[PDB]
Amino acid sequence: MNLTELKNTPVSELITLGENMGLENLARMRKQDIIFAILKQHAKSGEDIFGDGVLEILQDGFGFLRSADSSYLAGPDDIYVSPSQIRRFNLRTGDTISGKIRPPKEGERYFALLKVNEVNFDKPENARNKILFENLTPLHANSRLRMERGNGSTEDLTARVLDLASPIGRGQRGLIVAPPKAGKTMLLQNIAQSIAYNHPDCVLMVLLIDERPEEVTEMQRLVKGEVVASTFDEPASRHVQVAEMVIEKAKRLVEHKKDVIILLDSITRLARAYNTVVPASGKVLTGGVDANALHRPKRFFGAARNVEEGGSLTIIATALIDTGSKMDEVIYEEFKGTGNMELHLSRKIAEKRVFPAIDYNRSGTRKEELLTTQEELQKMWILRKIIHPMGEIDAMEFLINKLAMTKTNDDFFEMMKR
Amino acid sequence: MNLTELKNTPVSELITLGENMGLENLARMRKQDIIFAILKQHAKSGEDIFGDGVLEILQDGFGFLRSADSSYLAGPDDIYVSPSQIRRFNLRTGDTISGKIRPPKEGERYFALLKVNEVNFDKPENARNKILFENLTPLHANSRLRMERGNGSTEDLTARVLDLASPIGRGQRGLIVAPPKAGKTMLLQNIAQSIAYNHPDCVLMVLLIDERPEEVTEMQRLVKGEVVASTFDEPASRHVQVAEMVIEKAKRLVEHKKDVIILLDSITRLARAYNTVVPASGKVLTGGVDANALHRPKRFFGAARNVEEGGSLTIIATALIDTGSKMDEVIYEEFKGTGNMELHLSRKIAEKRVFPAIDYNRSGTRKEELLTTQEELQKMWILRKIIHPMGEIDAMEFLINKLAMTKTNDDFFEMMKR
Amino acid sequence: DTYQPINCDDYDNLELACQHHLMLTLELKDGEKLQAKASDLVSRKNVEYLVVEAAGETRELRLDKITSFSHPEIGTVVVSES
Amino acid sequence: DTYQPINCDDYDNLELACQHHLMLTLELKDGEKLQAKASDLVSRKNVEYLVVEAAGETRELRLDKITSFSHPEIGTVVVSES
Repeated sequence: MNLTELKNTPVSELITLGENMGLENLARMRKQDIIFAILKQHAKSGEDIFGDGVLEILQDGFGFLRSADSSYLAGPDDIYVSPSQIRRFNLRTGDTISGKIRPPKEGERYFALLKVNEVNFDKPENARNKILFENLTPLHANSRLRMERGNGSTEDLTARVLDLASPIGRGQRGLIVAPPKAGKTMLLQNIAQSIAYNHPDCVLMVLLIDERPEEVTEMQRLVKGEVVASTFDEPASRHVQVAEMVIEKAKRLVEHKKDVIILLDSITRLARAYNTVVPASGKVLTGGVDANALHRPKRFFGAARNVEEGGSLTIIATALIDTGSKMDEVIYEEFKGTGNMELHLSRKIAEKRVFPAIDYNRSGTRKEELLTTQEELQKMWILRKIIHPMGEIDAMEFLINKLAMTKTNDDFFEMMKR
Repeated sequence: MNLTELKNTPVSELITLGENMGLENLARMRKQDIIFAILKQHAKSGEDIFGDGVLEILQDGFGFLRSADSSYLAGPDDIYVSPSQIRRFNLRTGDTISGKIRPPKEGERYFALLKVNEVNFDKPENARNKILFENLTPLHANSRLRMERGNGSTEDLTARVLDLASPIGRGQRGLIVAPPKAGKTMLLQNIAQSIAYNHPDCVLMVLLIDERPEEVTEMQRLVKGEVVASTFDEPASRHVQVAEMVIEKAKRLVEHKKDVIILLDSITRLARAYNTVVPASGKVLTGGVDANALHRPKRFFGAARNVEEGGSLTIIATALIDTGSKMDEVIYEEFKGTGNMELHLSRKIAEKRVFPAIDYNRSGTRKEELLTTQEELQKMWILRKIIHPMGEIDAMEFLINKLAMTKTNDDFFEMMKR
Repeated sequence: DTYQPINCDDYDNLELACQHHLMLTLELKDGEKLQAKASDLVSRKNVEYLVVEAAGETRELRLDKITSFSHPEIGTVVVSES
Repeated sequence: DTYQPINCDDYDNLELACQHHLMLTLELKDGEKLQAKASDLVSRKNVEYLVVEAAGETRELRLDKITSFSHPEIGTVVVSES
């Protein structure tokens, strides 16, 4: 039986499946324990078992394959990879290994890999000849990711407004600055819908850190890609682990000339988590933020690039401001001028119940001429001149009213001309 | 009659009870001696005796069926349960077990379980195949808990204000921000009474941490539901062990499709208690609070969820702010955005003897659409559209009189229009 | 018929005797005294089962089919009939 | 002629043998039995290779050509056909 489909099976069905095999008292233990118990019984029959996951190499030398279903959480169902296999096939952390599995033997508490037949969705002998991510050449974004869907729906207004303000291209390093109640979550969900609809080829990953347990559930329901999250009740080390697994997995896919998009929520919480784990260096900034603590999030955020060869890595990370914490202000200060794209949400517009609460004047992108055509860019400049005198609340109300009556951005530009 | 009946029997009644049953001696002042003699006499005569309690599994391997009336405090009367019975019926910490009780043998310092009859108010056969709490999928609170008594009394005024300011739904993870002098205790009493009045079906539970014994006595008289508390004189380990007992029992009931409501006072003290018991990991945040210490309270707070299958857990906790200690405030900011519902209390409003001293401008829930109806949503939308432009202290004065002249919030909404 | 759970006292003693790996005398309806050995209790579908490996036939018998049992090492224990 | 990689369990045992430098009993597909001391595992042109020496034989042979091996302290291991 395939392991990946076993984890996707609901726990209630596993109990029915487990009791059919004859296992007992499996209804009072966690789902990961149930999966491990079921596999051992099926392994006794001698049948082959197939598993897959994302490799994580511990400091000792051995590695574990962890599934994205449980957000790469350590558990009994994880597959042990011997240090010899990590050298037999040149494997780095984040590689997706698929192959046969064998039951644990005496002294072994985990399942073990048996025969690798797929690495990074490719043959094992072809995945050892891929140039490392660090050796690739960064470039400015030049391929446009169009959020507009064109269906004329009300939810499509957020995508259309986003295109006018801050165009997003492959390899962009975006940064969404949001006050606490500006509807940040709805903005991210709308972006994910556009990505999954307009660009089905791009690999979409959503990373949530210090998120409420109920918020994690809704994301997995309405996001067509892959959602990995760590709830706020987990240790700060767990927040670091999930972030490391996501970025390393994204890098491996880019080495195979794939477009990977990561929607991070939020860079502030991720930086705060690194502040706890990283040992003190003696230079403490205001708010208790260690100087070396911010180095790791910069590595995560700085990986967003447009590779000169095939493939790209897009990272759109939200930031939290005026939350009442001095630590948040310091973190946002260090990330102020590091992103190619900045999108500002305004609390004042959110108070008037006008969505999206986007501050048009303070939001834009660098080198936007590369993303868009000459004719479209010229029209965009005309719109900015009109918006510039108006205030933040006035501009958004004016913008949506002139945008609702048109079903496409191109039609809106033609109407605005006359 | 049971061990619970004998324990809570009045002193005059038990003396009369012993005389008519033919007790050898009635001059034993300690109630522990007389109950032991009666139980032994019943046991040796062949009469069956039953008892009930809440299970607590110790790290040694065995457990003790603690009693909720004594706030789960250890005592010689706690029923002992062998580890064999725990593994036989797959018992977990927090399960309530009622059944036949065996008198102690030679060398047994506590009564030992004889036969289990009911587990979690259910037969043991059907209570050992319930899906674990961790496997349940969280959801947003959709069905709400109306707290409006609808009687017109001045006590209903506080409940009506809370209903408008922040609706409460089963599965909500609420927070109550309160300065030291803001009438926190009276607000908590009103909510507990309102829940019992409006929703007797939902299981009510109140937990008080680091509270004076006088407050504990009045809470038990007022609140109809079970009240468990720990006095300030007790050590910090008592606070830790009483909180885990409450949450563990709540989880077991939720697995039986039972809505459980927990009122916490206060989360700051509970977080403080965990700080002084957990070992230091070498990384200490500002204010002398260990970073790893806050992991345990977040586990307690993060358990509040609405279960898709059935049942829910609603935790409403009070966070103390500006108590003069910087430890309290740094703990509070760690719970800043971890709750669906928040409620602020203003010190200056309490100064003018205006109650409840809630801050309407800084109170509400994250998703009121699920809890409230469409017509109510607009009425609340209009009402907050009026309060927000003006101040907050005069807002409470505006609120109290307007609700006073009317009978029900529905009547209040229509009279505001036109 | 309907199955009934045994008390805690005999259940602990029965497991302890099996855990101690000592043969215990068992009697049936015919009254025969046999120093049989019980390995462990297997519970399937909330029904307890017992197997005796002393004779090698390892028959799976219910826990309600034993009248009484005793141990020469410790005091005799009588299973409650109701 | 296409190389078929061996199972991960077999590779680990051989590498453990190579690190320990033990006198394994190697027999090939044709059945040629010989006792040599394992030295190291190498790969050339995406083909795994094993170098084993017996009285300075230092011969080189493919992994898939090996059918089974055994040691007094390590149980006999039979490689999978695929």
